[PDB]
Amino acid sequence: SGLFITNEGNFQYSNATLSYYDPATCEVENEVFYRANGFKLGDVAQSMVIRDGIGWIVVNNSHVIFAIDINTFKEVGRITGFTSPRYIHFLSDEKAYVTQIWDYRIFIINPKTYEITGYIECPDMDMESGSTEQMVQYGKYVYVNCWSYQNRILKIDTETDKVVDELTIGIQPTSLVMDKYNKMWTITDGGYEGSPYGYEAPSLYRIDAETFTVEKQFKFKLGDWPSEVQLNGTRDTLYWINNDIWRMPVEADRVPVRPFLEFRDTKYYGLTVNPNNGEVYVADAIDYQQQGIVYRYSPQGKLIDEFYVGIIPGAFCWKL
Ligand code: NA
Ligand code: NA
Ligand code: NA
Ligand code: NA
Ligand code: NA
Ligand code: NA
Ligand code: NA
Ligand code: NA
Ligand code: NA
Repeated sequence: SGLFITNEGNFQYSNATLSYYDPATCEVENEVFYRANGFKLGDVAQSMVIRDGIGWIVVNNSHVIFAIDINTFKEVGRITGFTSPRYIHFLSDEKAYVTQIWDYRIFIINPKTYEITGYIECPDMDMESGSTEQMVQYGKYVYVNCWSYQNRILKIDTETDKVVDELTIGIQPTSLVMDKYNKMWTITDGGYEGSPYGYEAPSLYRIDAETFTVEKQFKFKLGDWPSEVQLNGTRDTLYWINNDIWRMPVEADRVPVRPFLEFRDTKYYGLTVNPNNGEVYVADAIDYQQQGIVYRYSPQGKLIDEFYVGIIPGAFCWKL
């Protein structure tokens, strides 16, 4: 088994990289895409998904998704022409969605043929400030958060590839997961000081998937800049970043008083939970300039291992 770490590098400097970690040996290999291919990913490696032996790496500011063999790391294909891609969600072997920033459309692709095959137009959205981000599936529907300069979750009918509903919440929901009770969780970042769109106290929401209604809202503090909801494998413990790493049972009616991992005046930036053994990996960007570090914790918050990765490690992908 193994773990991929994407490193965004510094936006507009083309220093994104890919790392691979073997939890059995506690060994990391850095710059593995370069090592295998003899050229680099580009600018802002954002996310990665594995399906059927192929890893799909989204390079947000290089207009491309690379497909690699998960064992040799060699490029086996790519899809180009994306405005500014974010996340990939597969509906079948021949259809996936690829969300975008700076676009009002979600690209449809055929992963088998490496082609763009359609577009989904989002309502009340333009290229100048458009954003679609993470996706969860609920039956024939996909829910998607709209992050940058947006304040919505959209609901897409995957039969017709159409947006069929929307829910307005606090500004800039960052991320989206679905728990075992078919409740979605999203956490907003609250914008930023001087934003043209807004700056506010951010919130964590629990949203019923069936009825698309907010059930819980936990509001934090003005100045907080949270992100990155994540679930354990059984989808009953939620983790997120808000300075510290926090977690709580998805049945909770109150937020925790003690964090999983205390803030240490660095930059916790990426987060995953091993879906089989519950170990928690925290990617620390440190100061957004130096080489980042990943910290690996037991389910009880004891440090098992830590290892240097690339610059601004932001996402993980499990190879199971
Ligand atoms: Na980069
Ligand atoms: Na979009
Ligand atoms: Na935007
Ligand atoms: Na986006
Ligand atoms: Na907000
Ligand atoms: Na904020
Ligand atoms: Na800025
Ligand atoms: Na997530
Ligand atoms: Na990320």
